[PDB]
Amino acid sequence: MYSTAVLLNKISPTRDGQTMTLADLQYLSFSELRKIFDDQLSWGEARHLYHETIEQKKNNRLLEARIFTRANPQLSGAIRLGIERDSVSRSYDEMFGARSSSFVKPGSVASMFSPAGYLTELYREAKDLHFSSSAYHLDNRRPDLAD
Amino acid sequence: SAQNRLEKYQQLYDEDINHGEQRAMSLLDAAAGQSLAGQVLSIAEGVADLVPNVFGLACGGSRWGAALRASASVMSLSATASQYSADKISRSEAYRRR
Amino acid sequence: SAQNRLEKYQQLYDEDINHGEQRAMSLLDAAAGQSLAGQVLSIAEGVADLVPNVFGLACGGSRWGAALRASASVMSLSATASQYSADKISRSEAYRRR
Amino acid sequence: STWGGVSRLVYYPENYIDPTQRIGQTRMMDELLENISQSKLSRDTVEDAFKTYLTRFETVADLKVVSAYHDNVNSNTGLTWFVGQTRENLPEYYWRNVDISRMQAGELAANAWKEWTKIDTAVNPYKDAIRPVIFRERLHLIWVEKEEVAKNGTDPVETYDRFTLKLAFLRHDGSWSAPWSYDITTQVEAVTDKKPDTERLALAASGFQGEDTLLVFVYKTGKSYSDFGGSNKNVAGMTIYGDGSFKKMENTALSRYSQLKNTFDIIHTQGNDLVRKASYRFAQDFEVPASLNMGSAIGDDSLTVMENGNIPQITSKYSSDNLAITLHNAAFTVRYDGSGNVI
Amino acid sequence: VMAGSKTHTFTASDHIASLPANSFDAMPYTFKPLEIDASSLAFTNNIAPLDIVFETKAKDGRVLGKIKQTLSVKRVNYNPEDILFLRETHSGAQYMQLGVYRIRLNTLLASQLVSRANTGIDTILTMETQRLPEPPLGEGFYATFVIPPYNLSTHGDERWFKLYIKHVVDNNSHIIYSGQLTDTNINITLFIPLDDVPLNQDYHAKVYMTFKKSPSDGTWWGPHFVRDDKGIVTINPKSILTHFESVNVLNNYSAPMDFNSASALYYWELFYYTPMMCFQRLLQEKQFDEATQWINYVYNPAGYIVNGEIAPWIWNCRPLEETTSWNANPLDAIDPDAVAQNDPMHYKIATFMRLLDQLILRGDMAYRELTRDALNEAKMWYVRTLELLGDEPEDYGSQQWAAPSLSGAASQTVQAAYQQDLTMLGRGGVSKNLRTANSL
Amino acid sequence: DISRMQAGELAANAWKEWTKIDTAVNPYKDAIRPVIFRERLHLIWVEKEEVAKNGTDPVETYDRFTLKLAFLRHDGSWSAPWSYDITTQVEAVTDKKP
Amino acid sequence: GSAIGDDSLTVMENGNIPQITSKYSSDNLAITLHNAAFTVRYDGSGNVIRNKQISAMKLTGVDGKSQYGNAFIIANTVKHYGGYSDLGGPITVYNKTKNYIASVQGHLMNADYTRRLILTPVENNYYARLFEFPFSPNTILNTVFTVGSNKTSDFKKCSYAVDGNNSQGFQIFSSYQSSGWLDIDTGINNTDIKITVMAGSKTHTFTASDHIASLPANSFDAMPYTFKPLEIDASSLAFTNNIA
Amino acid sequence: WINYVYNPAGYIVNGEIAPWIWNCRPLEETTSWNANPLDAIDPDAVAQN
Repeated sequence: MYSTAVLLNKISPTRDGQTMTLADLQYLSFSELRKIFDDQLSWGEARHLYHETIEQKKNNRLLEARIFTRANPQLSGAIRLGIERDSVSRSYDEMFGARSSSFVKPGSVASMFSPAGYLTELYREAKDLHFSSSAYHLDNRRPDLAD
Repeated sequence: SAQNRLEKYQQLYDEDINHGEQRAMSLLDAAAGQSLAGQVLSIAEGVADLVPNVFGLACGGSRWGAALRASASVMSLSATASQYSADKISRSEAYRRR
Repeated sequence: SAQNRLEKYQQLYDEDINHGEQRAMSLLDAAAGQSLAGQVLSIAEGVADLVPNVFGLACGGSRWGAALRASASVMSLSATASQYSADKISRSEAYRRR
Repeated sequence: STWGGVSRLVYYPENYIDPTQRIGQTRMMDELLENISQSKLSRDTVEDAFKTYLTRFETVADLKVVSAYHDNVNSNTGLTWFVGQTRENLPEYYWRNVDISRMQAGELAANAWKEWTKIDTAVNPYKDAIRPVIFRERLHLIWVEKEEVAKNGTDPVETYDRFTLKLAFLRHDGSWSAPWSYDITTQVEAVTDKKPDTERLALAASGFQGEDTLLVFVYKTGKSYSDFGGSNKNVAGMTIYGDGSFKKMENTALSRYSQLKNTFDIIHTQGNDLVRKASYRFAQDFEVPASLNMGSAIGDDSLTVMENGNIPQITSKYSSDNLAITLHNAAFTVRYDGSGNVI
Repeated sequence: VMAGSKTHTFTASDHIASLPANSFDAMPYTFKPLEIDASSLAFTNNIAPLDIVFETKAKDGRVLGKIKQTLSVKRVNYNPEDILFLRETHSGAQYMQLGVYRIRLNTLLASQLVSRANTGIDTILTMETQRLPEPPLGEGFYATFVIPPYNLSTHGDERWFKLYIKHVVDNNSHIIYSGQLTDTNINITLFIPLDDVPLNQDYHAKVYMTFKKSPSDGTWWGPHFVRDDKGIVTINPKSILTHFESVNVLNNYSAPMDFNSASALYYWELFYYTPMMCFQRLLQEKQFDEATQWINYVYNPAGYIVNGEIAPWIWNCRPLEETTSWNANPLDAIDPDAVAQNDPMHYKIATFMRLLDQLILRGDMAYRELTRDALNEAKMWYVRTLELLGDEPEDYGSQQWAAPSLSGAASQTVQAAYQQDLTMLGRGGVSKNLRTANSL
Repeated sequence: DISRMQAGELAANAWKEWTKIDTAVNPYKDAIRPVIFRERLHLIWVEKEEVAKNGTDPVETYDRFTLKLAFLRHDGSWSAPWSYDITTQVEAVTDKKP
Repeated sequence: GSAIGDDSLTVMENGNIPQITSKYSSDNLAITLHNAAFTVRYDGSGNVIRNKQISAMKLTGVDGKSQYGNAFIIANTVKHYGGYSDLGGPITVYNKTKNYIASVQGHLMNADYTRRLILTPVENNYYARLFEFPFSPNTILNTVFTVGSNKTSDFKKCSYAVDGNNSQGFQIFSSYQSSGWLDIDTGINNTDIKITVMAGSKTHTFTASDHIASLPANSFDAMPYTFKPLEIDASSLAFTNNIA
Repeated sequence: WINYVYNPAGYIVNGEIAPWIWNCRPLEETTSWNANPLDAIDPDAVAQN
C-alpha cells in the first residue's frame, strides 16, 4: 500500500549525495532501522522497508545460486545435453569476469562454506554488539582480530 | 561341525522369506482393501434411506439419522483398514530383522 | 572376525528404527484417532432419531431408545481407541528394549 | 556443522531430496506408500497399487467448484475460499483456499493455492445451495436441506416441503462440529412464490465483523435485483449471533444491506448462462479494526516502562462526505522499572 | 494521530478520564473518547494508513517511553467490475474472472486418462499425454508478439518494457505483461480476452507497449483487434506497429496443459513424484530390473521409442524438459523440496544421481559373487557408470585467491557493492563499469 | 475377442474368465445389460417398486420403474449408480400390462 | 505425432487433427478435417549440431537482427583435434547472403590472454592463415565478424578453426576439424508446406498458400501452422471387410 | 518448547526485546493459588502455594 521509491526519496540523501538504495539497508535489524529513521518514517513505513529488504536479499541469493548451479563444471557430463545458456548467465559472466567458473574443491579456505566464511559471518554480525565506548567491545579486548 | 553350521545358516539366509509368509502378507493386504471397499456402499445406503417409505393417507417413514450413522460406519471401516495395514507392515519388518 | 561382528552390531545400533516401523506406529495412531472421531456423529444420530417421522392421521414413529444406544456406541468406540493406543505404546517400548 | 548444512541447502538441495517423503505430500500418495511398504514386491503388486492411486486421482481431479467466498471488503487483499463437489452421484464435498493478493500481471504462482480437503459431516444439501463463510474468524459451512412433511390433524392429508438451514464450523484438529438448525420454510415459500421447482433458489452468506454477526440471504435467481426490503418480495434475510441464536430481519433492517446485491448470482443478459459471484464480508462504508494492541516500550536509560497500551474500541462514521473515527478507552500504564541491570 | 495531512494532538490536561495515583508503582492513564476528522486520507488500492503515537516525557525531557503504530482503513468496493465471479464454458472448463484477468479452476485430464489406462500404464506416462491441449478459457483469442532487441537510441537506457490491454470490460488500461529487453528477439504468446458485446464498435480490443522513451498510450499506436461474426480476429489496418517487430493472431491454436496452474500439484505428483517413489521403493528391495523400468518413465539415456522411432526430446517429464517453475517463495522456510520446485534443474540432478546409485549398486552386487562372469558384469557396470559421469575436473580458483584481512572480508561496503550489482543485474541490466577490476 | 475367429473355430485363449459384480443390483426380471460409453464398461438395468399416490381417499397403488446406471472404476470397484424415472415410458410402450 | 528433419536440423511437433467429421449425402461420402495444425522448430535431437551450429545461426547480425531466411555453410562432422585444452571449441558458420562468420564456444581458459578467431588450412603455420578476427571484448562468446566480401571458397577450403593464436608463438588454445561441408537455406515457400491425402484412387493436395488460417511469425523458434477445414471427396474408397 | 516459559536471552515482541523476564505471567507476578498445601504429602501442592 506504500511505494518504495517514495520512502527511499524520504530517506535520501545517504550522507554521500546519493539516493538511498535497498542494498545499503541489507544490513541492520528492524529495531535499528526504526531507531535511525525515527524522525522520518512511521511504523508501517519501517515495516514495509524491512519486508522489501528481506525480499530483495532472498531474490539475490536465489539468483546467485541458480547462476552457480548452471555453470558447474562437474556436469560436463552426459547431462549437459539438458543445459541451456540464459541471457542472465551471459550478463553475469560479462560483468564479473571468470568468477562464475572459479570453482574450488571442498576443504580449501576459499570455499564459501569453509570455516573462513563462518568466521567472517561471526565477525560481521558480532562486531557491533557493544558500543565503542564500552570496554567489552570486541575490537577493544582483542584488537588483533581485525588483522 | 563348524562347516555344517555354516552350510545350514547360509541356506537359511539364502532362502529368506518362503511362500507361506508371502501368502499371509498378501492376505492381510487383501483384507485391508476389502474393508476399505465398503465406504461408498455405506454412504449410498445412508443417502437412500432418507426417502420416505410409507404412502396412502398416513405418510412419512423417513429415517432422519441415516447419514450420520453412515459416516460413523465409514470412519470405523477406515480405522479397521489402518489397523490391518499396520499389522502387515510390522510383520514384514520383523521378517527383515530376522 | 571380531571386527566384522563389531561393525555389524554398530551399524544396527546406529540405524535404530527404520521407516517401516515408523509407518506402522503412525498408522496405529491414525486408527485410534479415526475410531475416537465418531462419538459426536453417534450422539447427533441419537438425538436426531428421536423426532417423530410419520404424519397424517396416524402420527408417531419416534425411536424411544436412540440416546442410550448412542451412548453405548460412543463408549465402545472409546474402548477401541484405548486398545489401539495401548498397542502402539507396547510396540514402541519393545523397539526400545531391542 | 548446522550452519554449514543450512547454508548448503540452498545451493545443493539434491543432497537432501528424499523420494519417499516431502513437505506437502498428498494423502493418496501416502496411501500408495503404505500400499507398497511390504518387504518383497512384484510388478503386479506395484501395478495394482498404481491403479488404486489412479482411482483416487480420478476421483479428486473431477471436482467442480460450486461456491466461493472472499474474506475481505474488497478484492485487493484477503483469502478466497472455494467449496467444490464431485462428479459421482454421492454427497461428497471438498474445500480449498487461494491467496488472490499474490496475483501480479495476470498469472498466479502455483504455491498460492491449497490442496483439496474433504468434508465428512453428513451434508445433504438441496441442489447446490451450500457455501462456505468465515464468521467468528473460523471456517463455517452453511447449506439448506429439504424434507417432505404432512400437516397433522387434517382429514385430507396434504404434504409440503420443509426447508431447514444448517450451519457447522471447523474445529481445531480438523473435525467438524454438530450443526445448528433453523426453519426457513416461510422465507423460501415467500421469495419463490411456492414454485421451488421452476425457480432456482439461491443462498448467500456474509460475515459482519463490526457487530460480530452472520447475515444470511435467500433469494430467487434473476437478471438483476432492486433495493432490499419494502416492496421487493424476492429477497429474505436472517441474522445469526455468536451463541447460535437467530433473528428474522424486518424491512428497516433489510434496507440497511441493500449494497450487498452486487454480490448475488445472476443470469447473464447475453446468453442465458448462470454466473456465480463470491460473497464478501460486509461493512457500512469503511472497515477499521475493532481494537489495537499498542504493546510495550522501554524508556530512556532503562528506567521506566509503558505497558498494557490498548485501544479496545474503534468506531467509524461516514456522514455525507466526511469520515470520522472515534477511539474509546485509550489506556496505558507507566511504571518505574528497569529491564534487567544494576539500575 | 496523523491522518493524511492532518495532525491531531490530544493531551491529558483536558482529555483524561481520571488521573491516577501519584506513586512510583504502576500508574494507569485512561482517556475519554477521541474524535479524529479523517477526511484527508490518501486511498491507494482502496486502503490508507493512519498513524497513532503515544508520547510521554517528564520535566527533565527524558522520554519515559514511545510507542508507534499504523492503523489500516479499508474502503468498501462492490463495483460490478471489481467482484470476481465464476463461469463455466460449454466445453466444461471453469474459470474465475476478476476485472480483466481470468484463472482456470478445474481440470479435464481424468476423462482423457481412460484411453491410456485401457492399454498398459506405459501409455499414461508419456510426453504425448502431458502435451494434451485444453479448452480455451472463456471467450477470446490468442496472439503472438515479437519484441525487437534492445537498442539505446530508441528504447533508452533502462531495458524494461510492459504490455497493456485496453477497451475490454472497462475503458481503462491494465498491465498484462512485463519483462526485460535483451539483445535478441523475444517471442511472446498471450491469451487476449474478449467480452460478449464490445464497447467500441470499431476496435474490440487494443494492446500497446511501453518503455522508457515512450511511457504513454497514444492514438492508434498498437494492434487493434476486431472480431468478425464468425471468429477470425483481424488487425485494424490503421494501426501503427513501429514499436513491435511483428504481431500475429492464431485463430485456432489451443494451448497445451499448464504445469503452473491451480492443479499443478496433482500433475507433478502423477507424472514425476509417483514413478520416482515407486523406483526408490523397488530399489530398496533389490529389484533392479523393475526399478529401471519404473525410472525410465522420467529419464532414459537411450531415448524413448514413439511410434517406432526415437523421440526428439531428452527428458520424458514435460515440466523438467521445459523447466517450468511453479513456486515463487522457496526460502520462506527450510525446505529442499521448495527450492527444487522453484528451479526444477535440481530435480534433473537428483534423478541423475539416483540412476548412478542404482548402477553402482548393481556393480557391487555383481562383484560380490567372485565368479569370472560376475567380475566381467561388474566391470561392465562400472565402465558404463564412468562413461555416463564423464571426466572429473580439478581445482581452478584455489590459487587465484588473495587472502584478505578479517576486517576487509567482513567490510559492509564490499557486501553492499556486491548486492547492488546483483540487484541491478536481476532487475535492470545496465552494464556500467563493465569490467569489475578484480583487484577490488 | 471375436476378431480371432478363423474358419469357425475360436482359440480358447480369446475368452476371459468370469468376474463377479458386487454393487447391489436388483434388476426386474432380466432387464440388465452391459454397455460401453465414455470407453469404459457400464452396467445398466431397471428396477420395480410398489408405490401409492399420496392424498387420495381410495388408496390405489402402482408400479414405479427406475432405470439405474453404474460404471466400473480403475481398481475394479463399482461406483454409485445414477437413477432416473421411466415409469411413463414403460407404461406407454407396454399399455399398462407389464 | 512428430518427426525429425534432414541432418538432425529441424523437427515437426504437435501434429494433430482434433476434429474429423463425415457426411454421407445420396451416394457421396465427404470427410472434413478441422484445425489441422503442426509446429516446425529448428532444433537438433542431440549432437554437436544443436549445441553449437543452431545457436550460432540464432545470433543477431550487425546489419540488424534477423539472420532468418539466409543461406548458411556448415560442417558435416566436426571433432576436437588438439590444443592446450579442449574448450567448447570455436564452431564457425558462414552466412552467404550477408558474408558473416558466426563463432561459438563453450568456455575460456583465462581472461588476461588475448583471444582471436583464426582460420588456417594447415593448423600449424600461423603465416598460412586465411582468416583472422579479434574479439572486440576479450571475455565474450558467440559473436559475429562480418568478413565483408564473398570468400565462400576460402571458408570452404579452410578447416581447423583455432581459438588461440597469440603473438608470443602460436599458443593454440583449441582447434576443431571440420571434415565435410554442407550448404543450407533456411528460407521457406508457402507452396512447399502441403498436406496430401490419398483416398482410394483420388489424391488431394492442399498447400498453405490458400488453405492457411494464419501464417505464423517468421522466426527461428517454434512456428505453428494451422489450416482451415479441409474437404475430401472419399467416394472411391475400396471397402474390404467393411473397412477402408 | 521450553522457550515459551523461560529464555535467558529474552523474548522478541514486535521486533524489540520484551521487558519481562519470565514468559509465564503467574510465575512473573508470583500468583499463589492454593491455601492448604500441607493437608497431604504433595510436592505439587507446595509448589502451587
